[PDB]
Amino acid sequence: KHELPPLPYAYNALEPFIDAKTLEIHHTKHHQSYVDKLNAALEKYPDLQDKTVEELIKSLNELPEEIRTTVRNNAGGHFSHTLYWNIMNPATQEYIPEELGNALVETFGSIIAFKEQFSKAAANIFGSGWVWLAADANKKLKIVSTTGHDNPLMTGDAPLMVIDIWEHAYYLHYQNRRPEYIENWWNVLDWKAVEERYNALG
Amino acid sequence: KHELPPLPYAYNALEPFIDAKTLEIHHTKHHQSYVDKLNAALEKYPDLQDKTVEELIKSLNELPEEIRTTVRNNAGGHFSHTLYWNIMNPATQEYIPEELGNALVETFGSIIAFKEQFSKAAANIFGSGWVWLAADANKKLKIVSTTGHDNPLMTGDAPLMVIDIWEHAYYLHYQNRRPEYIENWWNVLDWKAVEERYNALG
Ligand SMILES: [Fe+3]
Ligand SMILES: [Fe+3]
Repeated sequence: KHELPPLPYAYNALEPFIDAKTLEIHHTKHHQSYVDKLNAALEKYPDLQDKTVEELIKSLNELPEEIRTTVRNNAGGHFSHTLYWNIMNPATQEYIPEELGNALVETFGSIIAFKEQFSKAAANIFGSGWVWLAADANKKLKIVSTTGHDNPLMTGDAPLMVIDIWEHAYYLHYQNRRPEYIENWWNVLDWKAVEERYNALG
Repeated sequence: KHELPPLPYAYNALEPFIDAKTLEIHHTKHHQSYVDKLNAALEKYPDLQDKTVEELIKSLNELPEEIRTTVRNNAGGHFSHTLYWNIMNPATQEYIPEELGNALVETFGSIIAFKEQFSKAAANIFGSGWVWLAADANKKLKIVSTTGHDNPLMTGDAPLMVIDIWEHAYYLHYQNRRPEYIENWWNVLDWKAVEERYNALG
């Protein structure tokens, strides 16, 4: 049975960039519910309780039709919120590690250029979705926009970082001012965590 | 140039079912934006500036590809928000007009049965979307769920009423408790307006 991972920090630890109430609801209501709903679907097909969230996402078309959609949405949700919590950290002096910084500069023109493109893709999401940094099988980086809780695992890629652009992520403190939310979010991005995932790809 | 119609009632008029702040922002920021965005997409195409939001939606596939998506989304948005404001009114005593009442009973089992199925479809929306009551060429009724600002004009149907299930519609007062928002919304549904649209279909 999958379980809601605790946040690596307190509900009020990302203030003022993300408000405490949101963080608490975002985790204990929105994320919790993806877990609950994933759990209930897999209970009908227990042989799938032994799969990782990621191998579920990558094998959607082999799951029974009955639950395929629930899983795509809810495993997607669980996975995507898990990454989101884990690549944020209480506001720390920005230091980008060399390996990740160099790759960003090589790919986009500079750090600022990547931030701009990422910010812009996030501003341009229509409806509920996410904006990712992701690597392909060959460690090539791209910025990816997705709808719902779809994600790059589905297109055979390795997610490195992501921002939640569902309105629930920012409405209580920013209402419609999503760009202000995106700009604030950079202050709690944990580059160290992003580096870790990058590095692990070898 | 398309314009933002004013609300048919005060910003505080749907309290406590819909809060004033939401109404202000939902209208002056979110709705305004679909208008502004629609206008900007049409700037290069004076031949299309003469068309109604509805004939734009009906002609998506024939529009220039450059703007097809922006129009779908922003005409969709304009149209859908416009109906939404206009099918709400300050909370009064429920009176459902006979023609509409009879059709609902004939189609669903009873009024309560229709409210249940409608409420349920709205509760089960994944992501950003809307739930509609809609009529076909023959005034047969159905409940339709859509994603984004997609809408039943796209399937050749006549929209009668709709509820906005984007999170911005309800997050400030209900946060994650969408069912509570759905339940409260029935109190300000203007059945007379719904009847009027039904009646017009002959
Ligand atoms: Fe979220
Ligand atoms: Fe809306």
